[PDB]
This record gives sequence, structure tokens and C-alpha cells, in this order.
Amino acid sequence: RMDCPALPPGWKKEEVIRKSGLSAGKSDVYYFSPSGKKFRSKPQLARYLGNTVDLSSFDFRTGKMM
Amino acid sequence: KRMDCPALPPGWKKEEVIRKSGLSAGKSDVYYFSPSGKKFRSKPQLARYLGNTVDLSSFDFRTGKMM
DNA sequence: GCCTACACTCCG
DNA sequence: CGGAGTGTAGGC
Repeated sequence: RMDCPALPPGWKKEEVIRKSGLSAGKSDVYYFSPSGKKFRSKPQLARYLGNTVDLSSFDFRTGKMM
Repeated sequence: KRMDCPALPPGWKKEEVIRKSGLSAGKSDVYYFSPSGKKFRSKPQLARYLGNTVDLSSFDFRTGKMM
């Protein structure tokens, strides 16, 4: 859970390696709000942040604007 | 629908799926299934699997017909 | 400009 | 972690 400096304050990001199976070696990226709720996708996070914030160019995987 | 593909060996089936949203909403993707149910998504993948048991040179992946 | 082919997301 | 469903680079 590394702080995510691109987002508003309190946010963290984590990456977790897949350990077996066909996709072994790939990873999943998670975000955690201030509240601490977990986010697993761009649409999910963009819904939660709402018309509050525009993440069109937000790269979910890297946590940077692209 | 999984349709028999008569030009492939017995039991092989083809299914066409319409994309429901995004950049290519309305376009389709074509998939093949082996007799056991293994899914294939391209001509070179299907040709690699079958090897010399079929000649796919003239096989139109999209329509499932020899030309 | 359109298509194949395959990588990747997203959510179960 | 799987895999249907979509993104898209590169060939043509």
C-alpha cells in the first residue's frame, strides 16, 4: 500500500502478483480511499469519485496521467 | 449460437458474437470450438492446433467456408 | 481505412 | 485467477 501522490490526499495503491495458473506472472492493481474502501477498476473508481473529478486520462495501472 | 462448421472435422463448431459497446460496438468476433470445447480466436491459432490433419490455406476464418 | 490477431481489463 | 468482452498495433 504505497501512497498514490497523483490522487487526492489519503489514497494508496497496491500491486499483487498472480502466483499460478495461465496468467501467472501478471498482476492486479488495487486502490484504497481515505475511508479505506478498495477499488479494482477504473470505472469503479471513476464512479466513486464522481463528477467531483475527471479521470479520462488517468492510467489505472501506473497511477499517473497519460 | 454454436454452429457446426461442416468444412472442419466432426464436432468442430463456430460462433459469431456481436460487440455490445465501445469503439467497435456492432462489429463481431468469430470463435471456434474443438470437439472437447477448447476455444480458438484466430486462423493461425486454429492452424497450429490442427497441424497437418487439415489444410486451412483456403479456409475463410470469418465465414467458416473454404474458398 | 479496415481487418486480423492477440493483449489487456474488469468483474465474478 | 479465469475468461468473456473490448482495445488497438501493425499489416495490408
